[PDB]
Amino acid sequence: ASTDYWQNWTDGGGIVNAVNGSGGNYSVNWSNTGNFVVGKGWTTGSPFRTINYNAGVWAPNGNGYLTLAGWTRSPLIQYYVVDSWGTYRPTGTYKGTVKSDGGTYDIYTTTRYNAPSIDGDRTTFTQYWSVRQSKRPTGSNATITFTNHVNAWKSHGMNLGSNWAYQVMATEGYQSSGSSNVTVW
Ligand SMILES: O[C@@H]1[C@@H](O)[C@H](O[C@@H]2CO[C@@H](O[C@@H]3CO[C@@H](O)[C@H](O)[C@H]3O)[C@H](O)[C@H]2O)OC[C@H]1O
Ligand SMILES: O[C@@H]1[C@@H](O)[C@H](O[C@@H]2CO[C@@H](O[C@@H]3CO[C@@H](O)[C@H](O)[C@H]3O)[C@H](O)[C@H]2O)OC[C@H]1O
Ligand SMILES: [Zn+2]
Repeated sequence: ASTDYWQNWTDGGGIVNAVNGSGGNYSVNWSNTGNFVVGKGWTTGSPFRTINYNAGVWAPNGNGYLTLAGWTRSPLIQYYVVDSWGTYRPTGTYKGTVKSDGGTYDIYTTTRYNAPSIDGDRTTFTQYWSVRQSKRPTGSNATITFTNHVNAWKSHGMNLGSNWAYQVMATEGYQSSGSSNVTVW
């Protein structure tokens, strides 16, 4: 299935100029921001989906992630598969590693308290991460075989919720400027 979801959230800090391009294409140009998440993908995430993308521009200046990003409810979990980043490589409680799509990823968990989620301004949730041990080259067609992540996570006690929300290939930033241009299919 083609992408059917456009994610465009900013906490309102700085400038986040997001363009919803044709098909699965988007771009972001941002300046001195708070937190934001922009991307294209699917209204309902699947654990069996292979996400394809091509990041024609990946130019964070400061903290930004180029990442699969999604949520589940029941329970409320946010998840990431981080392929590249800027000045900050996100880490947490180390769980193990997983190999997928030509890369090796570290597996981490973190928890957020009284923080914004898909359920409100001030909620508590767990975050599951696969973070690539080195930045993935950008500019060619790339794949995230998400089932590999889901399976590794499960084997390390990290179960996703039963009610799947959005699933996008995102540009996320915090306290940064930058430019990205990504197509997703
Ligand atoms: O940032 C932009 C890039 O994302 C863009 O890359 C192209 C993205 O689409 C790719 O085409 C897909 C190939 O596989 C098929 O199954 C899909 O249906 C196609 O959408 C194409 O190969 C990439 O070149 O290039 C322009 C950049 O600005
Ligand atoms: O459409 C917008 C919604 O998607 C938005 O919902 C969520 C708001 O909180 C965001 O959560 C943060 C994501 O980035 C992480 O680093 C932080 O730890 C999270 O707090 C979430 O991604 C959004 O989907 O609400 C506003 C709507 O306009
Ligand atoms: Zn393992």
